Parts: sequence; C-alpha cells; structure tokens
Amino acid sequence: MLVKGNEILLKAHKEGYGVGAFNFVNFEMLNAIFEAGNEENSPLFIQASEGAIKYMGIDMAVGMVKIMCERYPHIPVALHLDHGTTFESCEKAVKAGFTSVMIDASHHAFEENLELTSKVVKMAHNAGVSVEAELGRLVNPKEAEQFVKESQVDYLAPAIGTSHGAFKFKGEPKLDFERLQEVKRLTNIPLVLHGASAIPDNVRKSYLDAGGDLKGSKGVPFEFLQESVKGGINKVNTDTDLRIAFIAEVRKVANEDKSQFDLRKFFSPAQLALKNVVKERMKLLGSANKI
Amino acid sequence: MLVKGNEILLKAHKEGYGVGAFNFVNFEMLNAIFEAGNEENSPLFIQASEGAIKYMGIDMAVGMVKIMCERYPHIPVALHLDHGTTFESCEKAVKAGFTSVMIDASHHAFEENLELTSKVVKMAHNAGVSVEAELGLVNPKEAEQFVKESQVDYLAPAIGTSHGKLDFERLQEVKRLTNIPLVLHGASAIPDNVRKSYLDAGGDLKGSKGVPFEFLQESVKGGINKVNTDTDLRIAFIAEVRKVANEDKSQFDLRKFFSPAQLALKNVVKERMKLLGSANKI
Ligand SMILES: O=C[C@H](O)COP(=O)(O)O
Ligand SMILES: [Ca+2]
Ligand code: NA
Ligand code: NA
Ligand SMILES: [Zn+2]
Ligand SMILES: [Zn+2]
Repeated sequence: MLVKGNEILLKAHKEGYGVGAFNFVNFEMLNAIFEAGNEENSPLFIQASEGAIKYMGIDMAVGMVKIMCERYPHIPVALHLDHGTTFESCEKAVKAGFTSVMIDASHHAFEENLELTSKVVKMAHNAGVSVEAELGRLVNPKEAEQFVKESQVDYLAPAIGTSHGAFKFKGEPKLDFERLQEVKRLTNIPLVLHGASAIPDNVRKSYLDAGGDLKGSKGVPFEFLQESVKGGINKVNTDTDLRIAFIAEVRKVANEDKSQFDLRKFFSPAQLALKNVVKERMKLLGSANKI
Repeated sequence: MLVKGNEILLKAHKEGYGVGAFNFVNFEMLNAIFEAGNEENSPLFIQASEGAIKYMGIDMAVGMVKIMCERYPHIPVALHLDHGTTFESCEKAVKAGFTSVMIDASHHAFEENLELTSKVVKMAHNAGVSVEAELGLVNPKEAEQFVKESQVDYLAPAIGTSHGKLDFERLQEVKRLTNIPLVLHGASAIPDNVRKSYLDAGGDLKGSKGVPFEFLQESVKGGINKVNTDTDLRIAFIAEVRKVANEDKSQFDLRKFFSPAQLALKNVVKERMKLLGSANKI
C-alpha cells in the first residue's frame, strides 16, 4: 500500500539494501515501474520532479499512483517529491497526498539549508510525511552529522561524486566511498544517491540502434551502485536509464514502420524495456524479494 | 462532472449539433481532449475501446477520467465504451463507472443484433447507463423497428462510411423514423495540416484518405449527433513524436516528445468541436 517514505527506507537501512526511487512523468512509466515491482516482489519508491508534477498536474500524479497502489495492494509504495525547491512546493505535495518530500537547498550555505530543511521537516512530520534533504553544493561528514541532528530530516542525499543525467564522468568513474561511510557512521539514517543511472550497455545499444545519439555518455557502474549500498545508500534515484530505454523503443517503432500511428504499438514495447531496466535494478540493489 | 451519455446527446439531438466522441489510450490523449473542451466550452464524449481498456486497465481508464472531470467540473463529460463486443464487456464497463456503453453486433443478422442489444440495454438501464448500438446500408424501417424494440438510446446507422459518400436521404429517413440521437462511425477527416505534419515527419499514409469536412457537416445537418474520432487524433499526435525523434537524436525526455504531441492533438479536437457545432454549448 501507499506508505510513509521512512517505512520503506528504515527497513532498507536496518537490513542494508537499496531501494530504487524511480521517476515518472505519465501513465506508461508508472505502469512499467509497478509491474517491475510486482514481478520482482520489491517495495517501490515512486518519485515525481516539480517538472513532472507541472506536466501531469499534482492531482493526476497522486491519483494515478493511488489507482496503481489499489491494483497492487501488497506492494509497499512511497510517493516522493523529487527536488522540491521551496517550502510551498513541499507543502503542496504533502497536502496533495505525497508520503515523502525532498527539499533541495544544497546550493545555499549550511545555515540556510538547515533552516529551510528544518521548516519543511516540521510541516511534513506534522502531516506524517517523511523528508529528504541534500548536502553538497562534496559532503562534509561533520556538517552532515550536525545537519541531521538539528533538522530531524529522515534521509540525507550526501554528494559523493554523482550528477544527474547521462554524462556523469569525463574521466574514470569515481565516487568517494570513504566519505559515504563516514557520513553513514555519523548520521545513522537512510542515505540517498542522486544521479544513480548506470546507462547499461544493452540500453545504450538499443538506443543507438534506433538512431539515437549518446556521444560521451557514462553512468554509475553497476559495481559502484552495489558498493554504494554496501556503504549505506538506501534510496537510489533513477530516471535517465528509464527514459533512454523507453525512447529507444519509440524511436525503433517509428523507424521500422512509417505507417504506424497506434500509440500502443509505440508504448507497449517502450514500457517493456523500461520495466526490464527496473527489474534488473531492483535485483542489483537488493530490494527484490523484500515484500 | 461525469453524466449519462444520453444527457449530452439528447441536447445535441434537440438542437441539431454534433458532439465529437474522442478516443483515448493514455494520459496525454485524455489531457489534450479535456483542454480542448475547456478552451472551446464544449461538452465532451470520452471514448475507450476494448483495446484501450486492456492497455490502461479499466480502473485506470475510469480513474483518470474522474480526475480530469474534477479538474474541469463545469464541462459535461460522458465516458463511453467504444465498440463493446460482448454483454460481459458492456457489463464490466457499467460496473467500473462508464456512463455510456456501445454494443457492436452489426456483423450479426437483425434478429441476433436486436436480442443482444436488448439484453445490454436492460442491464445498462438498470444501472443508469446509456446504450449505443450499430445497424447495417441501413434499412430505415428496420432501424425504426430496431430502436423501438431495443430501446437503445442512440444508433449508429450505416450510411456511407467504409466501416466495420454520404447517403444523406437515407440518414434523414432513419432520423425521422427513430427520432433519437444518431452516431457516425468511421468518419475521421484527416485534416490537411495533420496529413502534412505526418508526411513531413517521414510518415506513410498512402491510401488512408480522410472523409471531407463537408461530409461531417452534411451528416450533422442530417441528424448525426455523435461523431466518433480517433484516427485523426493518433496521426496528429504521432506526427509530432516522429518529428522530435527526427530533429534531435539526443532527445529522450518524454515530455519533449509528448507536449507538442498533446498540443497537435488538442488543436484537432478544438477544430472538430467548432466544425460539429458543440463549441460554446456549455
Ligand atoms: O528530478 C530529477 C530527475 O532525475 C530529473 O527529473 P526532471 O528532469 O523531471 O526534473
Ligand atoms: Ca541540490
Ligand atoms: Na529525491
Ligand atoms: Na461507439
Ligand atoms: Zn538530485
Ligand atoms: Zn462501428
């Protein structure tokens, strides 16, 4: 059922596994994510950016998820506001029915980040909603310790070297695992890895074969994702991988049959490829068979 | 809010205009249809085929429409099962919250088409749901009898489309004898700008030629009140999807594909609402 974010991540934290947090912007993405969770017996973090919420309407974003939760009532699901930029946005998400909100004030200085995070936390906890914040313009583990203690935030995204999107590394993949472990030891709460898409080889091949361009793309190696979870990561934000796999199949259908305009013929295969990315990621991170 | 199909079509029947019945398979199609209805101040018939229901799940098809109705509470909206093939299909749609169901037995002989339609009507009317049937070109006196015995709310008579040249005089006869709202199937009108968009994007239409706008106008003048529209929406939508794919091989943000696709679909709907005469009827 639809549950407070901390309910899923505290179990992940206690048992040391990672739960993918999968973005969606419409029905097809949402359905494939849920079918993956059903097929791998995995709890689900479903998240929506402010852009996705604008695109869908917050009423549709929450409404579709509630329909899917009723369709799969045995699956623990948290609905999470990804990269909330203001108190008011986090408050709107709470009022609408989100069960987790992220407030991203990591571009502010420490005191202003902590001040706004603490304000979001009070509002959210008053409503039974868990809260994520972010530290790292890389994270300072002693700042993280104080930040978590004073804010009462439920989970923290410490910056250890990732970034959003398909172009994460110009050199060798490198994540500061010693820093992650220090943060984990000093905070002892669930941690979040942003920018955690891997761009798997088969997703890349699918995309390029359909005529796409992924020049210079590099994701987090699978081994780095697994080492992140060993280091204490429990929420693993994933979006780019889903988009590439989905749009690869759309491009393919368009290439292979110029007369095709049944939307289902484009989006059924796209859903299948996205679903398969999620199922593999659930296994990799350790959330498979955790229901 | 959601209302019975017949409440929308009774008005169009009385006042002699046509209401587009617009198919959807997902959120993007549904949002664009609703925005068009909001922008043209037009009532909405929202249609879902059996294939679309299988694709979305009936719980999501109804659920999304209910959300959209609450977003635009002033717009009259009927949720219609398009080309239901069996009693059980129509009954499931009734139970899920559809406010209109169509049973297509037009491939059967008159006697068999009438008994099945009649069974669906009993069930649907018990639940407060309007019923469409189909009958084929049609013999107006058989249509007269069909409608009186079945008590169906609206009829799709075969009157010239190649489905499942407009026979205007036949259309008028059926209208006179049945005096109920009538439905036109298989009359998408691939507008010139939609055809150009699809081909400009590398699409292949070839042979698939739309029935002209004057055909739809004449049909409403003859008594057509519901105009099923689906093909035209898909072509406008996918034209823009193909276009984005062509023009940026690095683009994989779904919203970059589907926001222009929604706008193109929405504009097809707004134009059709004005063409059929449902604009400014709220
Ligand atoms: O919010 C972070 C996601 O990975 C990107 O989502 P967005 O592009 O919809 O903001
Ligand atoms: Ca940030
Ligand atoms: Na987040
Ligand atoms: Na129909
Ligand atoms: Zn982030
Ligand atoms: Zn038909």
